Amino acid sequence: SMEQVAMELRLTELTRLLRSVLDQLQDKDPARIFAQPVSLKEVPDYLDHIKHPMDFATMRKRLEAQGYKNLHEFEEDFDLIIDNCMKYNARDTVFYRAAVRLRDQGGVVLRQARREVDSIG
Repeated sequence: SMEQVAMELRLTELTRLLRSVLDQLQDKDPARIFAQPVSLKEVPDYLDHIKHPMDFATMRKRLEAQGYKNLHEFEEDFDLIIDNCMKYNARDTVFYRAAVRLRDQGGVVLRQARREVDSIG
């Protein structure tokens, strides 16, 4: 059907839009603190503290697998990155502060992304 292709044209172009967005958010973490998942061999109790671990490499796999069916899904993952860190790592750590800054710098990007999603459809 021509109808299913048109939704596939739409998901494809979304994934292209979100690929730009992700690249912008990852530019706001120049330390690459949120680049890969938190190793379990290096932090063995981590999963006792955090229930849904999340990172930029993991969000990228799901993207190229056209796994994000809206911006809300995409936002929830990014917030986990931030929120899981700000639970695990205390106030006076480079890790905590790295998510606080990312969150603040990411909200500019994610504001204009919401306007492009709606406008384009």
